[PDB]
Amino acid sequence: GSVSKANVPKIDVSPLFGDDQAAKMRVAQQIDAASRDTGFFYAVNHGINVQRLSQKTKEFHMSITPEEKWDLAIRAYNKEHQDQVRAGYYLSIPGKKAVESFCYLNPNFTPDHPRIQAKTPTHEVNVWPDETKHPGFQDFAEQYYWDVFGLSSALLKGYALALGKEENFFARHFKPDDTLASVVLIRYPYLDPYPEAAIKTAADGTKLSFEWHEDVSLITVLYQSNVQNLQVETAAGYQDIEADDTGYLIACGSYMAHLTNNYYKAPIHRVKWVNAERQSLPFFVNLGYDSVIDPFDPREPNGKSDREPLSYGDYLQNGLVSLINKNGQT
Ligand SMILES: CC(C)[C@@H](NC(=O)[C@H](CS)NC(=O)CCC[C@H](N)C(=O)O)C(=O)O
Ligand SMILES: [Fe+3]
Repeated sequence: GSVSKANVPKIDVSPLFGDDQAAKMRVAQQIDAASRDTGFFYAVNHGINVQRLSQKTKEFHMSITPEEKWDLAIRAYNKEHQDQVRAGYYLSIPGKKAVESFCYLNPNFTPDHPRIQAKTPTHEVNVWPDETKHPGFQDFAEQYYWDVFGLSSALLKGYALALGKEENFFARHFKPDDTLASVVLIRYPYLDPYPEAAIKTAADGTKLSFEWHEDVSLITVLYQSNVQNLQVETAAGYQDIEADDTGYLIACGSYMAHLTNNYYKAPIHRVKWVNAERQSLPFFVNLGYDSVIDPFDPREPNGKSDREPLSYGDYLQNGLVSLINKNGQT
């Protein structure tokens, strides 16, 4: 009853920022190979200062007070905030729930933005702590949104080429003026004693902090500190994903699986319980509310797929609710 380790290749993605088309195809091949195996790879040579990301996130997590958390809380924790379904603070519950997080959306979502004016679901105006109590936090967080947006746009070029498409096949739908992408700054704390109520037990006996799921995204671009915790499901059981706090862990979400007829699966994964202070900082690569990509099937000579096109806004709204229903309010 031992646990094997997943093959998670490290892919130099730097050619995807350049104009060497053959080098980009060689990256795309590596993305294809990983996407057809266990679905995860580490993007290296990504150009983002992840040390600064981790340090600024830690300063925020470790200095925000319970008062500030109520003031930023999403609707699930504060009935006064009916407009915050996505963006805001996700409180821990001492003795019951260890995890806590802060989620923010496209900074271009302002009261002027037409989707906010129209009150379209999944669109919200970000909430932020007091600048003098958290100096430079909002500036860092907004800058990081566009830093990882740029990396994500390059990765989407790699995925498009990997599937035999022109490099903008996905990226053309990934735009700063309407992207529903989100950043979540998750704190997993060290706790002694650790609350038993915050630990789940999987069917195979493994103690978990978060149960199996597929990501609600096109792709997910994830930075985690150096504490091993993630597992990917394979036909022969769950395998450990090695940690690497210098790179980004990349995987497809269920929207990619939908449009490729599962040719690129959304890998099922879960979070092992580990009693260690650590960070989990995902960027969910979401398209626009009206974005639609025609499904295709790489396995078939003509690429035909009879799967219906799915509007991304419908997918996102339904998917986020379903993930809460199935795996709990985070
Ligand atoms: C690394 C992940 C597995 C992380 N969990 C997560 O990020 C989980 C599963 S992918 N994701 C979510 O709950 C979706 C949050 C969506 C966000 N509020 C939004 O409005 O866009 C963890 O560490 O728990
Ligand atoms: Fe996930």
